[PDB]
Amino acid sequence: HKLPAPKEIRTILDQYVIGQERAKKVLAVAVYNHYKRLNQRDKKDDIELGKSNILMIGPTGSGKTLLAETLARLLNVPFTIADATTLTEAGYVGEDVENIIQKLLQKCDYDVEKAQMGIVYIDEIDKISRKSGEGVQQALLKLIEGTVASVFLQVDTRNILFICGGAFAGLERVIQNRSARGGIGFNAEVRSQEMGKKVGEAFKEVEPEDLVKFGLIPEFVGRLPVIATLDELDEAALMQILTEPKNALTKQYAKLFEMEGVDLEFRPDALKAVARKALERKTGARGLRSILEGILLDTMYEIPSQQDVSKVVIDESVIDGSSQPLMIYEN
Amino acid sequence: HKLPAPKEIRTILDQYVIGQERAKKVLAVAVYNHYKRLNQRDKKDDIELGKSNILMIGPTGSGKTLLAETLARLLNVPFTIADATTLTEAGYVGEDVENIIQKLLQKCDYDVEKAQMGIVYIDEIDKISRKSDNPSITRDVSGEGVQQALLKLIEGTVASVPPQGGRKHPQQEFLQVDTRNILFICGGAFAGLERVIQNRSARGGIGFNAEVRSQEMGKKVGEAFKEVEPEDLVKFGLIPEFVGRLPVIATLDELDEAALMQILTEPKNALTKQYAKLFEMEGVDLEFRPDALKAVARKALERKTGARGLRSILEGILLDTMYEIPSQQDVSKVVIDESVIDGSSQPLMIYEN
Amino acid sequence: LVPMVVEQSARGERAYDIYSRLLKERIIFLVGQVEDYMANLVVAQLLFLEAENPEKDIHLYINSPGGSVTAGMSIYDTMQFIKPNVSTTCIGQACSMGALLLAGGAAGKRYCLPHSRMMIHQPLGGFQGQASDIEIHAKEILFIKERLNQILAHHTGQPLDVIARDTDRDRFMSGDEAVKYGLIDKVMTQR
Amino acid sequence: LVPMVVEQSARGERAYDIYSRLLKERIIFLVGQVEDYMANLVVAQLLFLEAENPEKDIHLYINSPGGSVTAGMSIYDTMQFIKPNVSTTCIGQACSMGALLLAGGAAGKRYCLPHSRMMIHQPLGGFQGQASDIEIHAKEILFIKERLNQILAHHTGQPLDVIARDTDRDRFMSGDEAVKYGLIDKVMTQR
Ligand SMILES: Nc1ncnc2c1ncn2[C@@H]1O[C@H](COP(=O)(O)OP(=O)(O)OP(=O)(O)O)[C@@H](O)[C@H]1O
Ligand SMILES: Nc1ncnc2c1ncn2[C@@H]1O[C@H](COP(=O)(O)OP(=O)(O)OP(=O)(O)O)[C@@H](O)[C@H]1O
Ligand SMILES: [Mg+2]
Ligand SMILES: [Mg+2]
Repeated sequence: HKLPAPKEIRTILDQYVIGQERAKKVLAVAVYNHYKRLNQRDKKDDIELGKSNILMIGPTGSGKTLLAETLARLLNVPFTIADATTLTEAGYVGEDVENIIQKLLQKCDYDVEKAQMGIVYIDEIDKISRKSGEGVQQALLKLIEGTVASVFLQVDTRNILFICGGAFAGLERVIQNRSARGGIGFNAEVRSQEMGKKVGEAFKEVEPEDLVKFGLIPEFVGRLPVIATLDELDEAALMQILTEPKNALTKQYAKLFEMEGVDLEFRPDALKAVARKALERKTGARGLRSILEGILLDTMYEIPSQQDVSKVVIDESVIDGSSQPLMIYEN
Repeated sequence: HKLPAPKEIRTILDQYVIGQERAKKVLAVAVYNHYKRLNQRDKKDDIELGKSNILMIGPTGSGKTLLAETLARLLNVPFTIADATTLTEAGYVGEDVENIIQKLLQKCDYDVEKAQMGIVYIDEIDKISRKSDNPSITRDVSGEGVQQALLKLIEGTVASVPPQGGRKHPQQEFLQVDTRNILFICGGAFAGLERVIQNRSARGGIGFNAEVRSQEMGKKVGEAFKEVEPEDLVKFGLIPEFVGRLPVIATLDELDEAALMQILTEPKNALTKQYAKLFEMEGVDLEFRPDALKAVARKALERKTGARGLRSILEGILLDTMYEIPSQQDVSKVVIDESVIDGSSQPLMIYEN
Repeated sequence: LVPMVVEQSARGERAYDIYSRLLKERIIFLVGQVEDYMANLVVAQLLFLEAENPEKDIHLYINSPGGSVTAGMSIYDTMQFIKPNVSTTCIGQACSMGALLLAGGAAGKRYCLPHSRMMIHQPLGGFQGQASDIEIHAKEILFIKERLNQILAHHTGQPLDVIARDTDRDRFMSGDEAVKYGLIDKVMTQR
Repeated sequence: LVPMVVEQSARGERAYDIYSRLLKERIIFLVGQVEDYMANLVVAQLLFLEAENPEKDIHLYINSPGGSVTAGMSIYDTMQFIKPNVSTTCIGQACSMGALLLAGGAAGKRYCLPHSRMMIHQPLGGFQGQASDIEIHAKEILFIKERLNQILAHHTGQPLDVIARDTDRDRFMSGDEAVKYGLIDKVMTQR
C-alpha cells in the first residue's frame, strides 16, 4: 500500500485534477488513516474505530471517475472499479452480488496479500435507489459489513476501504427541504427565492439523516463515518482543462483538421466565451464538447469544400455566433 | 476508400430527402470525421478520438428514419438500424440488450473488428423516456432501466455476443467485440417536448407588461427543437447522465411550403410516380397537372401528420378512378387538376377514341 | 341569492356559482352603475381570460345606466390593448358609458337584442371652487368630451361633427337605427 | 360579487378568487380612497411577494382619487425599501397619492394606459383649535408639502421650483404630457 502523507496524496493528485482539491483534503487524510491505523493497530486501547469508509457524491461529469482513477493511478493495491446496476439478486434473476468480489480477483492477481488491502470502489451507486432495487442494497450492504465471502477463491473482506460514488439524482431537493426559509418582514433576512440554487445544496454540508430521507437503507447510510463533496466545475479550471489532457478537445480538434493538412489556429480570447457557454448549459466538462462540435460543424463543412485551406483563425466573434470562420486559404 | 468529404456524402442524401440540410450535414460531418478515426489508429498521441454521439430529434414525417435508410445504402461500413422498444433488460424475461450488436454481426459475417467499425442508429428513442421527470415507484424496466443498461455501452464496453454455432460448449467462446468504435446516432420523435421547451423558455404570466402566451397549441411544432437544451430533455424524462453521454443535438424543422410542393415529384421515389407506375401496368397514364401538386401540398398541412399524410390524400382522390379503370376500359389517360384535389371536381378521364 | 352550479367535468365534480361558471366560457358581466370597484373586476377578468386563451374571442354583456368616466376608460383601454377580440352584446339599456364600451367592441362582433335601447350623451360632471379652479376643470371635461367623440367616430365611422351634434342632447336609438349609425353590426333575433 | 377562478395546478385543482389569483403573479391592486386599512393590505402583499421571490418584479396598478398622506407614505417607503422593483401602471386616475405612487416606481417600469388622467396638487388638511395649536399643525402641513415635492423631483428629475409651482393649483396631465414631465417612462398602447 502506497500510504503517503495527506500532503503528498493531495499534491501528487492535484497534478491530474484541477478544482477538486477541497474534497481531496478530506479524502487525503481519510485514506491515510485507514491503511496506517488498521495495518498497525497494535491492539489500540478501547478499539471502536470502524473501517474509514468515505462516501463520494458528485453530479455527472464532475470527475468522479477521474478522482477514482487518479486515486488508483499510483495506488499499487487493487481498486476493482465496479458498478451497482449490474448487481441483481443473488443468482436468481441475473448477476449475483459476488461479482464485485470477482472484479477484485482480477485486479488482486489472485493474491490474498493484495486482496486484503483491496480498495473496493463502485460508481453510480444511485441507480439502485429503493422504489433490482432495495434488495440489491441489502445484499450489497452485507459485504460492506466485512463478511468474508468467496466468489471460487477465499477473499479477505475485512479492512476493505469503500470510496463508492454515485451521481444521486434529486439529492439537492431533499437537503433543500431540511434548509429553513426566510421570514416576511421589514427587519428580516429573506435570503433567496430558493436555497439550493446558488451553491450545490448537496455538496456543501451533509448529515446521514439527509441520505436516509433520499430513500436509501438506513444501515448503509450510517455505515460511512466520513463523507466528501465534489464541486461541479470552475470557470478558471475550464480554460486550463481545455488543453490540459494529452488529447484535449481543442487538441483533438486541431489534430482532426491536421489529418487533412489544415492548422486549427485558435485565439486565447475565444476561450473565455467558450467557458461561459458550457457554464450555461450546465452539463459538466463533457458538456463543452457539444458547444464546439456545433461551432466547428461550419468549419467541418468549409475546410473540406475549399482545398489548400492552410489554417483557420477563430476569434471571439465566432464563439459569439455572429462571425463566420475566417478562412486563411492561400497558395 | 478515399474518406468522402461531407459534400461527397450529402449529395446522395439530397437525392431523396427534401430540406433536411441541418441533419444531412450533421451526419455528413460526423460520418466524415468518423471514417478518419478508423484510419487514424496510429499511436501518435492521436488515439482518443472521442465521439460526440448525436441525438436526432424532430416531428414525425421529417425523414428521420428515411435518413438512416438512405445512409445505410451509402456507408461502406456495416450500418444497422435499431429500435429501443423491443430490447429489454436481460434479467427480466425477454430479448437481451446485446442482441442488437449481434444484428450488426449478422450483416458483418461476425467479423468483430469489422463490426466495431460499423455504426448503430436507434430510432424511437422517445419511448424509453422516463414515465415522469422523477422516477416512479414502479420500476420502468421497459424504459429507463434499458436506458442505463445501454448507457455503459455508449460510454464504451465490450460485448460477449455469441457465434453462429457451437451450442454444445457451455459458453461457446462468446465473441468479444468493442463498443467505443461503434458510433451511436439516436433518432426519435419527441412528442410533447414542444410544451416543455415552450414553458421552459417562457412561462406566460398575467398583466399588461407580461409574456402571455398561448396556453396549449400545436401551431408551434415548426422549428420547435431549435432552442431545446439538455435541461428540457431531463424534464421529458431523459435521465441527466444519459443526456450528457450524447453531446450533439440535431434539429429537424417540421416542413416547408417548397418541400411539400417538391416532394410529390422531385424525389427519386415519388408518391405520384408510385401510382403512375402501377397505373402503367394497368395500361393507363397518370398526368398530374402542376396545380394538382400544390393542392395536395396544402391538404397535407391540415392533417398535421407529416409527409405520410400526402399518401392518404392521393389515395382518397384516386379511389373511384382506381376502382373504375379495371372495369372501365378504353381509358387512355386520367388528367388531374387542382379542382379534383379540392374535391369540387371528379378526376378527368381521357379516352383515345 | 346566487345559485350554485356543477360542471361535471371529466376530472370530477366542482361547484361554481352562476357567474363564475360562465366566466370559464370567456363571458364577463357588466351590470349596474359603473364605478371603480366594479370596473376593476372587469379588468381583472379580461386579463385572466387573456392568459387562459389569447386567441379565443371574449364576450362582454352590457346592461348599465352609465357611471364614472374614468372607470369606463379603464375597461375600454384594456379591451383595445389586449390581443383577443372582445365581443359585445347589449341587453336591456346602454347609456353613455355603456354605449362607449359597446361601440368599442371588435368589428363585426357587436350585437344588441331586438328590444334594446342605446343612448349616447355627453359627460356629466360637477365641481365647486374658485374661478381659477372652475376654469381648469372646465377645460378637462371639455378635453374628455373631445376624446370620447373621437372614439365613437373611429368605431362608428361617422364624422366628428356628427358625433358632437348627436351627443349634445339625449338621443335614443333602437337596434336597427344603431346598425345604420355604426354603433353595432348585427341585431340578434333568434337562434 | 367577486368571481372564483381555478388554477388547475399539476399537483391538483385549487380555487382562488379573481384577486388572489392575480396576487400569485406579483400583482397588487390599489382601488378607492387611500386609507389605513386598505393601505395595510398593500404593505402586507408587498412583503409577502418579496419573500416568495425577492428578484422578480412586482406590478402595482393604481386607480385612486387620493386619500390619507400617512397611509400613502407607508406604501411608498415600503416600495423603495424592498429589493424587487415595483412597477406601476396607471389604469385611469391618480389625483394626489396615485401620482406619488405612480412616480415612485422603479425607473423604466412606470406605465400608463392611453386615456389615463394624472393630476398633482398640494396636500389638503383640516384642523381646528387654539392659535398655538394651529401654528404647530401649519408647520407640519408645510413640512409635508416640502417632503412630497422633493420625492417628485428625485424621480422626475425636474427642479423643486417647478414642482412647487405646478402643485399650487390642480394640474391635469395626459399620458404624452406626463412622459415629457418625467412622471412616467412609457405609454402602453398595444401588446
Ligand atoms: N475534474 C475534472 N478535470 C478535468 N476533466 C474533467 C473533470 N471532470 C470531468 N472531466 C472531463 O470529462 C470527460 C470524462 O467524463 P467522465 O466519463 O469521467 O464523467 P464522470 O465524471 O465519470 O461522470 P459521473 O460523475 O456520472 O461518473 C473527460 O474528457 C474529462 O476531461
Ligand atoms: N424530408 C422528407 N423527404 C422525403 N420523404 C420524406 C421526408 N420526410 C418523410 N418522408 C416520407 O415519410 C416516410 C418516412 O417517415 P419518417 O422517417 O419521416 O418518420 P419518423 O419521423 O421516423 O417517425 P418516428 O419518429 O415515429 O419513427 C417515408 O416513406 C418518406 O418517403
Ligand atoms: Mg467517467
Ligand atoms: Mg419513422
